Amino acid sequence: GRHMPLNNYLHVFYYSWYGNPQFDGKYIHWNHPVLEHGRHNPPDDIGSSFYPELGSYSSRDPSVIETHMRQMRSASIGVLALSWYPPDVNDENGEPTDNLVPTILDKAHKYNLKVTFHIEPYSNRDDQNMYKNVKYIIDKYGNHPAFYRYKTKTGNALPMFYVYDSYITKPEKWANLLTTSGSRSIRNSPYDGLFIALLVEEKHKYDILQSGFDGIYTYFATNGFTYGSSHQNWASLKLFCDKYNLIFIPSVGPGYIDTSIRPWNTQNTRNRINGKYYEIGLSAALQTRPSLISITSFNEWHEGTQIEKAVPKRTSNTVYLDYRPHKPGLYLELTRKWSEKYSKERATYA
Ligand code: NI
Repeated sequence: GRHMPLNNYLHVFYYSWYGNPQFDGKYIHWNHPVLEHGRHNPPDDIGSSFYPELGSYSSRDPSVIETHMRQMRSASIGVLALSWYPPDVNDENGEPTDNLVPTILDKAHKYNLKVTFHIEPYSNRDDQNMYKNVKYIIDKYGNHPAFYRYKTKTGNALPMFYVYDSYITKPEKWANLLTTSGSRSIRNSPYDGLFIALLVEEKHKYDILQSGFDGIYTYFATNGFTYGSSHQNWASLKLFCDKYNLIFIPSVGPGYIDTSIRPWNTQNTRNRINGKYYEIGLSAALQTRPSLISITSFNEWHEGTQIEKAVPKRTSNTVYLDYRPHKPGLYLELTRKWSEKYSKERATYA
């Protein structure tokens, strides 16, 4: 772009699992029926610490999706990594979110954005059904003009898959799918792609290599929650990734708070302090000179990691956190500033 340049190397983690009565005949993923002790239910008493400018919205409302794409466009975010479960599983307490992918791709395309996939730890996820599911994703969505591909050092452009909780499956199983020799190898097929493992522990570095993964990411917004999410380890991981031609993708967040659904977890709470926590993380990511940067999150409201517009709100039961004294778009604007800084700086790397 020009006065709105889209950073194609900036990815944001995006969730399509919210529902309300209007569009889904019910409230879905806005509170948690884990607190009977209800007079604590939407649209007023959502479980999230912050309150969305769009209300207790529906991910399938196309005006919502539009708005989301406008907001991501204003942050200069080129790519959303969409949370994905397969359409053939038990997991989702609702209608399968794979149903929305085609709309999300269309709306994404209006605004010149791209969609990549963030594969959730669905039930019995293993190498075998991952093969089926990777095929499904590429067959169904791979030719859509908004489908994301990343250009390798070669020039060869590939689909990307962030695999959340990748450590759950053993390296010998990953290797069946992700090494050339593997019995179910996607290598050199039209199903090939760049698979990015979620690194939690230092130990995982070596497992990840062994497995045949093409990159690593860190996910968690709380600096210090894991070895991977701790900024002080990022230089070291970057070094390791460069040594072995892995794509290092640090994940930066604006803060963290989930005490609504986990009252005991105040240790992992990180106050936003008017954007400074965000800027500290962004800064530490840029310092590694990374090939990509990921943002946790566009709209993970339950973990309090969202950059999506939030508004002040008080009810009889709840006073929500908010972005005062700044505007609901504070994090979109901070993201734009740091995106531009990242475009400029990246153009100078090897
Ligand atoms: Ni313009």
